[PDB]
Amino acid sequence: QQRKVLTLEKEDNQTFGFEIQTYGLHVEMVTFVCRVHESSPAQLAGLTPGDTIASVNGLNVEGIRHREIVDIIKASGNVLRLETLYSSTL
Ligand SMILES: [Cl-]
Repeated sequence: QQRKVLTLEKEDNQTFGFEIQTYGLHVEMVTFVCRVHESSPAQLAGLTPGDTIASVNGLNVEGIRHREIVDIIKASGNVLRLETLYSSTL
């Protein structure tokens, strides 16, 4: 497991440019990044597909349901701080 805190920043008329899904693991909800659009605020901050989002602005989002994490991120405005968890095979 690697861990990295990212800070994403966008303009008002603009999305962060990533998508998430929430998996009910065996139930512990884990939310991870399923897509990141190229050259988006997300990409530039270092966000990568497969990253688990463990925290949003120091809120532990592990165990949180999908709708709440979406609302949390949307409530964050234009600055978003994500603790990511990831690893690579190679
Ligand atoms: Cl949405």
